[PDB]
Amino acid sequence: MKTPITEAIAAADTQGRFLSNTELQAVNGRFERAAASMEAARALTNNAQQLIDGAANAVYQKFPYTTQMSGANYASDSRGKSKCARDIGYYLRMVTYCLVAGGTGPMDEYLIAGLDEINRTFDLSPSWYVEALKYIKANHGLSGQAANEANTYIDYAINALS
Amino acid sequence: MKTPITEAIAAADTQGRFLSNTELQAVNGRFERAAASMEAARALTNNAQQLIDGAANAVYQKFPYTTQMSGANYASDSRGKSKCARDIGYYLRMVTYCLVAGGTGPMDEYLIAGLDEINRTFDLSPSWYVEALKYIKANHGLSGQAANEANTYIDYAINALS
Amino acid sequence: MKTPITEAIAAADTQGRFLSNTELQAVNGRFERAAASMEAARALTNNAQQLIDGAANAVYQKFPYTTQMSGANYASDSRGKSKCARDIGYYLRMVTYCLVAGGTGPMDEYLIAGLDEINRTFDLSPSWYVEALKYIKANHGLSGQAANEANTYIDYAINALS
Amino acid sequence: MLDAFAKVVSQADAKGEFLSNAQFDALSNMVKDGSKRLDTVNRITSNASTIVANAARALFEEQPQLIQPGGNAYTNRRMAACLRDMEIILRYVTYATLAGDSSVLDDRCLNGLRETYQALGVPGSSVAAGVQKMKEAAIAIANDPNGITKGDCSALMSEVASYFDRAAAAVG
Amino acid sequence: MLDAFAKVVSQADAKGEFLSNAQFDALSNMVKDGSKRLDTVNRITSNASTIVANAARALFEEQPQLIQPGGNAYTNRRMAACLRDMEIILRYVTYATLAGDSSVLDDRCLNGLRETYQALGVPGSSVAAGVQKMKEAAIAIANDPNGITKGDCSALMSEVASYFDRAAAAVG
Amino acid sequence: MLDAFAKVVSQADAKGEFLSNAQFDALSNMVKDGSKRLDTVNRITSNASTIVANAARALFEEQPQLIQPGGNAYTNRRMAACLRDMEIILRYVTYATLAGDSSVLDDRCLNGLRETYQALGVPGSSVAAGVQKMKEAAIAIANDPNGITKGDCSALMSEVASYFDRAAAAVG
Ligand SMILES: *[C@H](C)[C@H]1/C(=C/c2[nH]c(/C=C3N=C(/C=C4\NC(=O)C(CC)=C4C)C(C)=C\3CCC(=O)O)c(CCC(=O)O)c2C)NC(=O)[C@@H]1C
Ligand SMILES: *[C@H](C)[C@H]1/C(=C/c2[nH]c(/C=C3N=C(/C=C4\NC(=O)C(CC)=C4C)C(C)=C\3CCC(=O)O)c(CCC(=O)O)c2C)NC(=O)[C@@H]1C
Ligand SMILES: *[C@H](C)[C@H]1/C(=C/c2[nH]c(/C=C3N=C(/C=C4\NC(=O)C(CC)=C4C)C(C)=C\3CCC(=O)O)c(CCC(=O)O)c2C)NC(=O)[C@@H]1C
Ligand SMILES: *[C@H](C)[C@H]1/C(=C/c2[nH]c(/C=C3N=C(/C=C4\NC(=O)C(CC)=C4C)C(C)=C\3CCC(=O)O)c(CCC(=O)O)c2C)NC(=O)[C@@H]1C
Ligand SMILES: *[C@H](C)[C@H]1/C(=C/c2[nH]c(/C=C3N=C(/C=C4\NC(=O)C(CC)=C4C)C(C)=C\3CCC(=O)O)c(CCC(=O)O)c2C)NC(=O)[C@@H]1C
Ligand SMILES: *[C@H](C)[C@H]1/C(=C/c2[nH]c(/C=C3N=C(/C=C4\NC(=O)C(CC)=C4C)C(C)=C\3CCC(=O)O)c(CCC(=O)O)c2C)NC(=O)[C@@H]1C
Ligand SMILES: *[C@H](C)[C@H]1/C(=C/c2[nH]c(/C=C3N=C(/C=C4\NC(=O)C(CC)=C4C)C(C)=C\3CCC(=O)O)c(CCC(=O)O)c2C)NC(=O)[C@@H]1C
Ligand SMILES: *[C@H](C)[C@H]1/C(=C/c2[nH]c(/C=C3N=C(/C=C4\NC(=O)C(CC)=C4C)C(C)=C\3CCC(=O)O)c(CCC(=O)O)c2C)NC(=O)[C@@H]1C
Ligand SMILES: *[C@H](C)[C@H]1/C(=C/c2[nH]c(/C=C3N=C(/C=C4\NC(=O)C(CC)=C4C)C(C)=C\3CCC(=O)O)c(CCC(=O)O)c2C)NC(=O)[C@@H]1C
Repeated sequence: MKTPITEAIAAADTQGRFLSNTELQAVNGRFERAAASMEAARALTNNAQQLIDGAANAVYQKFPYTTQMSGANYASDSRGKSKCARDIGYYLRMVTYCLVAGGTGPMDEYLIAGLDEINRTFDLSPSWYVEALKYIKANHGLSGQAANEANTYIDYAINALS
Repeated sequence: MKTPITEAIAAADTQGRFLSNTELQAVNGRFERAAASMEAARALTNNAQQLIDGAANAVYQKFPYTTQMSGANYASDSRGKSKCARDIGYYLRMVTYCLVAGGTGPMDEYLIAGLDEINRTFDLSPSWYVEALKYIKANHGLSGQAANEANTYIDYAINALS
Repeated sequence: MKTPITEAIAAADTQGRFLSNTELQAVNGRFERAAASMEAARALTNNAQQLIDGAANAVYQKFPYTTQMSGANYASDSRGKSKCARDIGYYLRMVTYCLVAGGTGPMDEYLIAGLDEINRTFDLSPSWYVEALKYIKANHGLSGQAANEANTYIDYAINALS
Repeated sequence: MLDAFAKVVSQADAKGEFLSNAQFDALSNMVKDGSKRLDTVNRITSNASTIVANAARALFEEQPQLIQPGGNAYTNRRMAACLRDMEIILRYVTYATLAGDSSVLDDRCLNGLRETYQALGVPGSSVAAGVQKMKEAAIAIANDPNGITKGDCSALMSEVASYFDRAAAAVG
Repeated sequence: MLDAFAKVVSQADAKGEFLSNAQFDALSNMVKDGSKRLDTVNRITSNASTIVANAARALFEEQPQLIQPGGNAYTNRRMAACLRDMEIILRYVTYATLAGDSSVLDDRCLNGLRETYQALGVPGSSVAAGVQKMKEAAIAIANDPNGITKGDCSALMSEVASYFDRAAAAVG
Repeated sequence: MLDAFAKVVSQADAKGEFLSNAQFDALSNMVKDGSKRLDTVNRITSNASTIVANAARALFEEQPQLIQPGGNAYTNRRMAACLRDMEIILRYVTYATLAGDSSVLDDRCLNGLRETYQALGVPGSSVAAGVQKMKEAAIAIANDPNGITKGDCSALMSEVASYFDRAAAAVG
């Protein structure tokens, strides 16, 4: 994936040169930031379940028709609610991963590429996931730079869906 | 090979997409026309031998030198007159083919690609074949739109040779 | 390799055509001078040892530091002396080759491609080889046109080195 | 690529022959049902999303391991690819259907594909199962009595099925 | 690509050597026939249209099946490709002839050709029959005594033969 | 390509899992030696010219056939290319060093190198000897206690050795 290290390497390798000091500087920037990144990733991981369930519910409350309307795309039955819970986990797992790589690479490769195509084809509204993300953000219970890291990736997802 | 169908398909495939109503219309145009196309093809096929014979004599009248002059490229001897009749039959077969296919594709693939280089290398006057083609046009006996279908393809050969 | 003949061929091959008068004219221009060209090469070849030894000294005289400073790139010792003579003989061989062949291709291919990168990497001074070349120029003792030939190639080395 | 007309022309030209009476009739036969064939393409065509989604959706119920984390349809990039392959095969079947000849479906789609799906890890068994579902759905839609001049299209619907089977076999 | 000069240069360089007395003789000796060499290329070249035409005409007579419908030189495309190929081989023959070395023949024309004809279905032996007819016409024109200071060109004509045969051998 | 972080992420995502305790530990440990890792890269990089040139000069002393006429490093184009190969390999060793994973060294430099060498007549074994000499030099420079906070880099020097050994092994 695009991680800050593989991007330094790709940039030196494109120009066929040894790593710049510019690049070494950058990778150390990622070493500094790494501490606020692992803090968030560990916490999101340990509260995964309550966060997924929490965000599901918030979406069912915001968009009540998703539990009431007929359709393979909706969460009116047990099959759809469980597709939805899974999809929300996915988003959370991807944020985890961004924090650990120190970039959007994982989310970009595993989820975002093809995202607009999938949502049109299976007729899922981006706005459901926006809401799940806003819930995760408002309820991770982190502060300082750990918060900043997590919210930057989550907002990234949210920009992806807008 | 270029038929109106293979064109609509290549059109659609180049934009990596399903056939349009534009294309399905086009193809219906070939279907509507087919009646007048097949008709002429039948008659040309039936009268092939008299048309060919007639065509070669049209050519010898217009170009008497072609029966008198020495050289492997003229029809002064049995061998040349047979090359000439063979060739004339090829042109007519190609008209046939065109009618059947719904466009020039067969004449284009089998006869026109390479035509200019053949006629130069072997010192065959394009004029000669134009006369033969004019005789066919004047002597096929078709009328209405069958005539028209035949004439379009004959005139298509004539233009290639001018 | 660029000889005037392979260049003639390449030109004509690149335009997909037979060789022209322009090109046969040329090649004759080469075939006539092959005369001088070949005797120059014989003269340089017969006196190669005395020209290499003489030239290496010329260089050691104009740049005495090169026999005194230590370091791999100098001729302070026996190894370095031997590299330097070797290199000078490479230059003389190449002029031999160019003469035989009717142009620079041998020299261009076997010596000039990469030359600058080698002199930087191994920290050899182009100046030194210019002196050796000028000594060969001045002490082949050819006159007139057998000289004119030999000298254009020496001067082509000097220009490569500038 | 060849349509039915061009195929007859191409073999006639290899023998030096004008078209025989039979050949003229055989060909005359195709233009007859041509209106039928146009309904089939148009109908398959204007329901192609449906047919692609509902065959994939059903594929993934029968083969859960495809959409499991690690499975070959997991990630939206692979999932869009998988949907894409399905749209494509549908596409080339509709082309073959307009042509009356599987030439285009063999040249531009099928020749090479099995080798590609192996080099890639694409489970080829499942694409085949995929195409089976498309085929039923598209024939059913094509061959639906409602909203059309009624008549018999079973030559076509058998022609269409052979193209599907043929995709299934090329990867299966 | 090597002319005869460059070829000797190239094989001395791999040996680290100034040219031996021999080598200087060989090359000077070749340069004798310089002017004749140029006559040979000039004559062959400036008859190339005829040489190609007569040889192909003569070939299609001896091997009718080539121009029968379904045969390989039938259709004007194929006939033009077939004439092109013979023009091309004759072209490389003149090239190698100017050069005193078959490298350019082998590198740019011949290396990989048999495999292309076998891929396409081009009767390679037919091609060689063609090349052989080109050969005799070419040399006859080359060695012809009219219009030129007389002398011995028998060496050249065997060299030119060798290049033609070399090309026949690469396909036949 | 992967770095050490992305490698963990990708095998987590194939299995569907959030990262584990064990896994966060490991990845947190790569951030411990980050500063040292940067020194290694910087020190090898800041001495690339020297390492390459000295290694190559040593290679040609042990194996003089490379530097005789006809030899593979003879003529300036080949010596340049030889030096360039030494540099590329080093370059790729420094990338894998910064990444914490051999993936880029294998994928973009080593995959199919041996095959290219065999086809070209580059003595693979001679390159592996060159690589061997760049290893000793690069590690000496990287692990020299002057001009740096004293500390243990034995793990990192072991890794860096491993990247060279891979390169030697893939050509030699
Ligand atoms: C939740 C907020 C709402 C909801 C969810 C829902 N989703 C699906 C089906 C799919 N969701 C995905 C998502 C992904 N696939 C991936 O691989 C990734 C990245 C790793 C993502 C984000 C996809 C591709 C599908 C379709 C394929 C599949 O079944 O997995 C459904 C079922 C849709 C159907 O037509 O079968 C549902 C219900 N729906 C709601 O109403 C909730 C509010
Ligand atoms: C007839 C109008 C005049 C004429 C005929 C003549 N033609 C040739 C030889 C050739 N004719 C063709 C034509 C075709 N070959 C193809 O494949 C096609 C399309 C399918 C065509 C139209 C070709 C290629 C040749 C040369 C090769 C061959 O022999 O088949 C000749 C003999 C030429 C020769 O030099 O041998 C002649 C005499 N000449 C007249 O005087 C008529 C008025
Ligand atoms: C002599 C004028 C001065 C001198 C020479 C010197 N040269 C080297 C080393 C090299 N010389 C070459 C040159 C070439 N290699 C080729 O293949 C060609 C074209 C055919 C040329 C012209 C090269 C490549 C090298 C380096 C590789 C090798 O050893 O062959 C040295 C030794 C340098 C070293 O670092 O070992 C020396 C000393 N030096 C002087 O001081 C003389 C005045
Ligand atoms: C869906 C039912 C199944 C599935 C499919 C799948 N395919 C790929 C990869 C490719 N698909 C093709 C095939 C074609 N490309 C064309 O242009 C044509 C002819 C017009 C066809 C038929 C190709 C070439 C590729 C590779 C390039 C690409 O990805 O675009 C993938 C992705 C694999 C990956 O690693 O990215 C997938 C997922 N997957 C399943 O599991 C289903 C059974
Ligand atoms: C076959 C699967 C089913 C079926 C077909 C059927 N269609 C017709 C007649 C027509 N179909 C069309 C449609 C088109 N013509 C076009 O030009 C285009 C594209 C622009 C299309 C899609 C038309 C115009 C007709 C003619 C007029 C009419 O309203 O019928 C028939 C009648 C026979 C014939 O071939 O003409 C039939 C049988 N009917 C079924 O019940 C099958 C299940
Ligand atoms: C003529 C005596 C015979 C004949 C020839 C024939 N050749 C082709 C096709 C090709 N021949 C070549 C050869 C070359 N192209 C080059 O660029 C070079 C080197 C400069 C050569 C020597 C190639 C590559 C092709 C394929 C590409 C092309 O067609 O231009 C054909 C055509 C095959 C077809 O199916 O179209 C033919 C007919 N065939 C005979 O019957 C004669 C004995
Ligand atoms: C050999 C197959 C036949 C032959 C050749 C021959 N030619 C000459 C002499 C000359 N030929 C040329 C030719 C050229 N020089 C050029 O610059 C070019 C391209 C522009 C050509 C075509 C020239 C200029 C001469 C010299 C003057 C003259 O008219 O003679 C000879 C004479 C001996 C020699 O080697 O020079 C010969 C033998 N003559 C035959 O009898 C063969 C059939
Ligand atoms: C030096 C110690 C030895 C040596 C090397 C040598 N290599 C080549 C040519 C090539 N080597 C490569 C390698 C790479 N190219 C890349 O881009 C990469 C990764 C990005 C690698 C690893 C390639 C591709 C070539 C061939 C193409 C080219 O030259 O660029 C040569 C030149 C061979 C020639 O015939 O000119 C040489 C000399 N030679 C020795 O003797 C040493 C043992
Ligand atoms: C290991 C091979 C050798 C060694 C290294 C070592 N270095 C440090 C400390 C630091 N190294 C750096 C270097 C950088 N940080 C950057 O951002 C950049 C790119 C511009 C570089 C090159 C820094 C900033 C430090 C910290 C400050 C300092 O000067 O110490 C250590 C200390 C441990 C740590 O994790 O920091 C060590 C051990 N020591 C040896 O003896 C080996 C030979």
